[PDB]
Amino acid sequence: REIHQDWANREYIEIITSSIKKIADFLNSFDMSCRSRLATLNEKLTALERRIEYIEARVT
Amino acid sequence: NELECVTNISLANIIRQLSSLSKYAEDIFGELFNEAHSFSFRVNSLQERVDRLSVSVTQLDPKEEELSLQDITMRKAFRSSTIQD
Amino acid sequence: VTLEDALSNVDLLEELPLPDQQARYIEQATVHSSMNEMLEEGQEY
Amino acid sequence: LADQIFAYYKVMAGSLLLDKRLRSECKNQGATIHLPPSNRYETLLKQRHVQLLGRSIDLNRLITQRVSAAMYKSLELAI
Amino acid sequence: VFNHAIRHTVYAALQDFSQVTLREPLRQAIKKKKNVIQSVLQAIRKTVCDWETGHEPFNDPALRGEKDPGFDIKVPRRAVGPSSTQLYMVRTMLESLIADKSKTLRSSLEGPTILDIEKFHRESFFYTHLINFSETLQQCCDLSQLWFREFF
Amino acid sequence: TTQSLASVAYLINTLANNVLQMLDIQASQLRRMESSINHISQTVDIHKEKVAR
Repeated sequence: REIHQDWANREYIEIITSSIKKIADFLNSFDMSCRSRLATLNEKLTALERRIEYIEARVT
Repeated sequence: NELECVTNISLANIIRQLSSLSKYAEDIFGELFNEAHSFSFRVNSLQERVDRLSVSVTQLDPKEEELSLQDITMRKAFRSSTIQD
Repeated sequence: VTLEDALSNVDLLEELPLPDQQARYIEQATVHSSMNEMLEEGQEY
Repeated sequence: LADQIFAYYKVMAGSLLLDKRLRSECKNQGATIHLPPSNRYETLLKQRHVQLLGRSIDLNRLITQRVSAAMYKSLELAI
Repeated sequence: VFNHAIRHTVYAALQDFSQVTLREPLRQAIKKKKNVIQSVLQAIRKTVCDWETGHEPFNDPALRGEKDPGFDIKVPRRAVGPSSTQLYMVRTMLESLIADKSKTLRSSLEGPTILDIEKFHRESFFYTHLINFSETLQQCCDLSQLWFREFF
Repeated sequence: TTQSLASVAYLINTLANNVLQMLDIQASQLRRMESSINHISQTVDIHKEKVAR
């Protein structure tokens, strides 16, 4: 009866929504990790730029 | 009200949510890519400078090196960057 | 073109390495709905 | 935060290298040179994506800038 | 994990109640002249029953009135919660059965029947809140008002 | 709806992979350039010590 099909459809929608929220959570986590390692790379680059400034000032 | 109408409306709603998610994901990825591109520019500039400095350093002459005793202080001192956000 | 493929896509998407991260009742229902709508409008004001 | 972090670590460095026998002697005459209280700054120094109003703030970078300025000031003052 | 667990438990509890627990009072009411209880119990079954074969069992003796010989029915499982409308309808109809004022529908009911109805009605209170776990988690931890100062 | 979900997931996965590889390449470049800069510093120090001697 229509109620049975209704239960089936609601279960379908529930599965799809769960998948969508999994995708969103992955997006958030990936963004956080990328921020962290970008900060690290930037710091490393900054440490290197200052060092080359100092060296080339010492050699001239 | 027939239930199938509600289910179809909900399916359209989840597709709209998918589109919104696509836009938000694009926003995040662009925010990452812009600063990554900036890092790439900085790395290329530093690589050029390092190549120049290496070829310059390989030809330093110690025996010809001469130091001016008289000019020890009238020379301008080296100062490191002091940028503070 | 099936739930299996979409679910597999999501699963494979959720495993990338991410380190460095740390009757008498229908009328009652109708009146109740209208009263709730009035409540939300009142909150807006 | 940067000011007090630098002060804390400078005090710890100064306390580590102080003669131990001198500390003992001073305590034996009621003139104790008190130790610096321990404190928990490690978690703050490791922060790199603090979240505020949609911005991501690298706390480590700013603390480094301030602390490096302070270290330069200390060396200049010594000389 | 909480969403899946909550939906599964809600569906299981609702279906167990509806299909297994409401057989005894319905049999009693069929064996009796009173039909208001029968109409209400039957109405509750149409609302929230998911017959795993699509139709209610036909050779059920409890529906007829005769005592069970037994008659195991396999209750289905799945992670999906009842729509708001039907959960609300079910809760209001249960409240109607166990009501001090209604010549009372609670007078006809036996002891254990009302005791179990009161139970389920009490636990079903938080189903709506828990199905929306994220929104309720947001609400339970709201400390926004510590900043605003319009009154002062 | 099934097609949309699958396609969006696929696209997001590909972007994430590309960004990951890009970051790793940049980190490798910086490690290599750090090594070279350290070598240059060592050479400059050697030269200065020779001049002093």
